[PDB]
Amino acid sequence: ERGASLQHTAPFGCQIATNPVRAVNCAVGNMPISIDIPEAAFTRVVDAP
Amino acid sequence: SLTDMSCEVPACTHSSDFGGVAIIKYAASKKGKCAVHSMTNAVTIREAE
Repeated sequence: ERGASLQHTAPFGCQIATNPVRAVNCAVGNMPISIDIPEAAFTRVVDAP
Repeated sequence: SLTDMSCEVPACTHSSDFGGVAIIKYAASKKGKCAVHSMTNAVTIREAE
């Protein structure tokens, strides 16, 4: 009588795992990303084609 | 004698040191040494000759 579990019914495309109990990849909203890229990774316009 | 001069800045960072890079294409009449100087007081060039 339990019906479908949270893995199947949860909004935002949530994946449900156990040991420990957790909600993975919740299909819902947006996610801000901040990347502090080091100086060495960049190439100057003059040094670029 | 220099003619057909063009200038491109592939990399620039405004700082106390030489953070700017400039590539100058030219057409010289003969081989020899030329003096390099900035005609704008807000910009200074590392190379003198």
